[PDB]
Amino acid sequence: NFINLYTVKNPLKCKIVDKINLVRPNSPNEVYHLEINHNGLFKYLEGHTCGIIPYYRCARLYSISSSNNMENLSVAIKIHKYEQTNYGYCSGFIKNLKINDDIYLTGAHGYFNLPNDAIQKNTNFIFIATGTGISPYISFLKKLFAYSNYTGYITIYYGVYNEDSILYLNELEYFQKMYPNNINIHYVFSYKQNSDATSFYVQDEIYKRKTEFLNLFNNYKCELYICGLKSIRYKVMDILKSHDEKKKKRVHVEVY
Amino acid sequence: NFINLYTVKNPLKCKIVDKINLVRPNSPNEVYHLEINHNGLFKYLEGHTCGIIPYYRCARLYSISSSNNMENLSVAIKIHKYEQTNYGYCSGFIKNLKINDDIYLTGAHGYFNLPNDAIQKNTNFIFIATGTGISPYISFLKKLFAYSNYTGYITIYYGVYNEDSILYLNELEYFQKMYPNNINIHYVFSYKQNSDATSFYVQDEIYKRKTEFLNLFNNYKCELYICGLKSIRYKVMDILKSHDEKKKKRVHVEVY
Ligand SMILES: Cc1cc2nc3c(=O)[nH]c(=O)nc-3n(C[C@H](O)[C@H](O)[C@H](O)COP(=O)(O)OP(=O)(O)OC[C@H]3O[C@@H](n4cnc5c(N)ncnc54)[C@H](O)[C@@H]3O)c2cc1C
Ligand SMILES: Cc1cc2nc3c(=O)[nH]c(=O)nc-3n(C[C@H](O)[C@H](O)[C@H](O)COP(=O)(O)OP(=O)(O)OC[C@H]3O[C@@H](n4cnc5c(N)ncnc54)[C@H](O)[C@@H]3O)c2cc1C
Repeated sequence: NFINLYTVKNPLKCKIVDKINLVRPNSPNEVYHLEINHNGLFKYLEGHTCGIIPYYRCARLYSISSSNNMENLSVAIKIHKYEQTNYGYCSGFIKNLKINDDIYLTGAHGYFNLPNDAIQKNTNFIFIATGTGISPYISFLKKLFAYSNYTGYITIYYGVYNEDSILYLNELEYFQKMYPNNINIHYVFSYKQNSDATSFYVQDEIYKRKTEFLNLFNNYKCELYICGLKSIRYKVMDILKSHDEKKKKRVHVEVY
Repeated sequence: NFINLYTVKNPLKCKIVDKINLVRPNSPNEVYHLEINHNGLFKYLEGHTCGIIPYYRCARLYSISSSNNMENLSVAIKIHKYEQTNYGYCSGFIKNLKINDDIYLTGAHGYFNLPNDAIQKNTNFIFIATGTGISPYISFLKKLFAYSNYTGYITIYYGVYNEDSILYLNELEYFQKMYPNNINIHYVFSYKQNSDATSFYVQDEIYKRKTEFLNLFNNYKCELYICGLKSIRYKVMDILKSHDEKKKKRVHVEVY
């Protein structure tokens, strides 16, 4: 419906209003929050991605971390070094972007959305994420909490290098303090810059909490979301497989 | 030296002479060997990759599986489904390619090469690969064996879905039967289409053969190569880390 309204042949011209570092000084990562002005012209549901065309033409996708009723949209971008120091194609472009610079978007893209009944049915959720995979969850929280008549339970597993590497820490803390009876967040730190290692640490933590995890999934009929690390998918699916199924209708995946 | 002689602005126009399926019928993968005629104009060392521009403009890299003194060059391409059934960008283009069709190349790219002294010093090798990561090793074997005065020892660990998924099986069997005192090949089958799972099976096998593996690496001063799976790197490095170092000069990596 909003899908591929803007493409590489007709991209949506936008403006950068804000560019802020998302990590604290002890993080080895370099990550930027981008505040993008689209004049209310970019159309999306929470969970969608947008394509950025560097140097506007080969677009890269980024999960939108803002919600629908926010004027601007937002995005969280890790700076990739080094190209397989040196910079990745879109990373180098983002690195040198300044506020008020033009930026061209394609989209919306993807199907990593909430079920349409979410607020009415009070659906329960498990969100699993590593690194920038938190983005779509922040946008889910803003929508679900009407950021207020959603009374379901949400559990988040989030793996990162260390404390200072937690993206959107402010939003997460806000939501947990604000709705302590609806939100439980389990942080996992790896202290390994390698992503395959990080997904071991997250699998291990779900492992250690297998009892609550399976209680939530089987008994509370959770919708389970996995994002965005490639090496996180199988390792989590392996905990459900080795214990539990046509649903298999509540697993949602967006990895890269 | 041969690096980026051809780029996206000035690509090398070539012709497809052969396109053959590399896997046998019991393989779930779809993979094509491509025989490319470059009129001796494309310059490369063994271990290099070449960029293919689909629809000639966003290029993808493919390890060259032929050797220098072969008239044509060759490449092995897995068909990626489905885009994150549907097809990946370059995959769809390769899928519909016919013999004698024009194809445009950039390169050469990369640094996954043999040490220049290889044949003189009789350097020993460990090659680790999954799926299409065998490509550069096939080209190493052709060069090293002058495909004949190389008398070093080579050990290969190669993980794939099943027997019918072994790429370049003919070449591998040729080289092992031909030089039984120089080549040892350890096949690993996962029966899992997921790549993270496959890398577990390969780690497990190196595990089981830790004694020979570490004997070859430490005592025979092997040059160690890892290709090409992303999830294979850490898992193998973890076997060297947990047991052993400024060399750390013999580890070579090309993953994706
Ligand atoms: C659905 C989705 C959502 C995403 N959301 C986010 C997000 O919210 N935040 C975020 O930071 N990232 C996100 N990503 C990933 C994002 O697109 C990365 O920024 C991007 O993948 C890296 O692009 P780059 O230009 O920085 O690096 P690139 O230049 O693309 O290089 C990165 C890697 O791609 C491979 N590569 C490089 N060149 C080639 C080539 N020529 N051919 C084949 N392979 C090559 C190499 O492995 C290299 O290490 C998302 C990805 C997807 C699919
Ligand atoms: C050094 C090197 C050597 C390689 N050698 C080989 C080889 O010998 N044989 C071989 O088969 N492959 C090889 N590859 C990988 C090869 O480039 C793949 O064919 C390619 O990565 C997939 O391209 P595609 O167009 O088929 O799929 P794509 O359309 O690129 O999609 C593949 C994946 O990229 C991500 N993606 C898709 N769209 C976007 C987007 N807009 N933004 C960000 N991410 C996106 C998704 O995760 C998707 O699943 C090599 C890669 C490298 C880096």
